[PDB]
Amino acid sequence: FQGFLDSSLLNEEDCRQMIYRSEREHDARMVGVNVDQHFTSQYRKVLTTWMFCVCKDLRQDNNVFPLAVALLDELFLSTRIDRENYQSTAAVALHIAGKVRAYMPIKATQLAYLCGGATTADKLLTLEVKSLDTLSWVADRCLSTDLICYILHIMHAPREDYLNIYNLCRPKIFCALCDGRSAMKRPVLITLACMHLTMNQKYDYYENRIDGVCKSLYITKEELHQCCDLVDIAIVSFDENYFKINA
Amino acid sequence: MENFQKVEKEGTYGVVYKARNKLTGEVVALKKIRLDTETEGVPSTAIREISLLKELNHPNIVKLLDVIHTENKLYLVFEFLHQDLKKFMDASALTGIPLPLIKSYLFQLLQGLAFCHSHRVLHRDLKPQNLLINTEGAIKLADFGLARAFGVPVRTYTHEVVTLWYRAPEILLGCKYYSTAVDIWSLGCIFAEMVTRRALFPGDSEIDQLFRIFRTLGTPDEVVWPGVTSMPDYKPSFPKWARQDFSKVVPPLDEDGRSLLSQMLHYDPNKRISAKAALAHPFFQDVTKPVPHLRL
Ligand SMILES: [Cl-]
Repeated sequence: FQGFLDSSLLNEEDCRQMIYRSEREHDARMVGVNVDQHFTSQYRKVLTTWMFCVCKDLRQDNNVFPLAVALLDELFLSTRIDRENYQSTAAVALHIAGKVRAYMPIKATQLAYLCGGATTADKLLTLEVKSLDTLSWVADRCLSTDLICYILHIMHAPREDYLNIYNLCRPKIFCALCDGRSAMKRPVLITLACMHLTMNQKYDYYENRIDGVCKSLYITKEELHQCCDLVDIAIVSFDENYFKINA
Repeated sequence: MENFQKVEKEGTYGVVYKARNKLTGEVVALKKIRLDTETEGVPSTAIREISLLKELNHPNIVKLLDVIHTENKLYLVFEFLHQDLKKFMDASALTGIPLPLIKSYLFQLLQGLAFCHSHRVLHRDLKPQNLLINTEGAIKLADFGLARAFGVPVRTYTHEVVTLWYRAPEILLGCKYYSTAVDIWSLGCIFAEMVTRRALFPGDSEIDQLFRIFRTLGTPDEVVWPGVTSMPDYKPSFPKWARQDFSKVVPPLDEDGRSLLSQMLHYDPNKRISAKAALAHPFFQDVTKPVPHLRL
């Protein structure tokens, strides 16, 4: 992704279709089993901060980690995983996300190595087939990062704004993803929350259109503001070395 | 995986079986992909193609019916079409395609193409070989193997050098910001080729191709194309050719035809007509949907 390539011909309705698609993906990923338990768990903290450092180290496309997280969650909520295979699942989610968004391929042998133990590429690949079968071989999602741009379009923002905005929202979204209390929230809400945190009372088109946008998406002013606080909590409690300290 | 009566059809990631349903015994096209031969498992290209097709549901885009996983194989079930545009054009070359059929085909291609660009998807390699037609007078965009979707490439050119006869000139000039217009150009060259039975830019390779276009449409400048001289691969030492009497290039074309072709062939990607826009072009004032007899 070199920004929001090939998006000039989009009209509000197209952007809405995309939002509706993340709404559905959120649902499919939410009608899971023990939803809250997974997001509040301590193992989810280790798994996401691990994948996060791995992505930073291997210097991966910035949309790999976001997807890897959306995919790890559906896999944990849509199937029964044994504690022994948690780390391995986190690696598969990472491996599959790369096949979708990565420029530089993410290697299984390298991931097996980072996993350590009895983990091998052969095992991760056998686990990837079983995982993709779960996801019906449809691995890409509409992420909160991706939504940031569909929302700026709908608000007829100037081209020049997107960049600065995308870059301010990205870090907040990543932190939100590692916090279960904020990562279980709908994608747009997280997007709009981060956008509020960065655009509120700074851009006029934002301040003029945010109410209708929220309304068309069934979001109350209250929901937006609460989310903003969930995100700020996510940002404060984010620790890159969590998987190190506890694991 | 059983509801099929396979038959061969040299495919893509291996073979490509034509087959029948068991329940419905319906003709379908099967793309076979191996999951156990490559170092990283399922090819990332297959993965991207699937997610891409999953969102491209439209009557003028070959439809991905199903994805089936069996053994060490992954089967992509596509809707089945009898043949491609290249074969057709060749099975009536002297006879030419009736205007009502040419207009209908271009009309459908612009519909599928409009739908594609509305979903942030660039085909990047449109040509007669991957524009399939059936027996109900329909033509559909196929093989998004070099597509760029959501800004991410399913495959880059660097390794897959196909044919350069339909490649837009901004790609050829290394423009770093090319986009949806490149596909419109391809359609513009295909719209002409239909009409004349001959390829619009019969260029040799890479180099010639760009000149093949210059010798036909004239060497662009900053007047017709603001920013050309700044393109990565633009050369001040380029030959300054001039336009050719288009009236002599695509002769059988009526005042509307060239009116649409001339706009799909603008050097400037910013001036080039869009798919949506071309749909409302008068040349599509009286569009029917004839159905040819296929030479099968
Ligand atoms: Cl020359």
